[PDB]
Amino acid sequence: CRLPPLPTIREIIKLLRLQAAKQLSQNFLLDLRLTDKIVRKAGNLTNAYVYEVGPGPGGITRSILNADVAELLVVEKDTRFIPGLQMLSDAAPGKLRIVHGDVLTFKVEKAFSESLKRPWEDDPPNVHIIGNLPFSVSTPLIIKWLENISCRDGPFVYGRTQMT
RNA sequence: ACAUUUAACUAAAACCCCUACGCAUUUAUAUAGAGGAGACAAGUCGUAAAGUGUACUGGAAAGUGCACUU
Ligand SMILES: [Mg+2]
Repeated sequence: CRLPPLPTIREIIKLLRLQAAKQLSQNFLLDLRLTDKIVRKAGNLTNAYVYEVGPGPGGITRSILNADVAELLVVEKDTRFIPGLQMLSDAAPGKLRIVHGDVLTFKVEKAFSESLKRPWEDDPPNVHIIGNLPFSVSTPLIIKWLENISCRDGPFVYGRTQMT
């Protein structure tokens, strides 16, 4: 797959219409080797439904796409990155579903098909979650998803979904 | 534990005890499994008020609390 080039920091600064490098208020992992490492540690994703959060520039997104994922659902809150994610989607037809929304409220139990929903006592249900979010958002999210596991609802309606 | 016999008109003969050491003790090797250090990985890799210590941290790219230094 011929994916478009990864944005540089100058291109990111222009994209946020910020015109400077000091007021980013955000840190980007623009090194594809570390993102490749992270996706490797996420497990074998060949033909796996991956729900990715906090894409931003899209290093994790490109790394996941390079793995033979079946469908990749992406949720982005900043609309300014949606153009880049859209070009990335055009590069990979039918393997990227972008959604503009907030991960603390987005409802994943309806995103993927119902044929995926495996029992709790069987193996994890081929659905993986990967995320590099702001640290101010990852802890409410993990608390919320722990509550979901305790209730066996939300992303864990499919079974014992693994998170990275 | 165990015990002085014969013999002695030259002088000699005889002698023979019974008790472990083991699921004890020392060190070493082999084996399941787990954990460390080394090579700043080399590129046909990518690019352009502050500080120190300590305590909590569940909206932690660091914050707040206390004490310090310039
Ligand atoms: Mg706090």
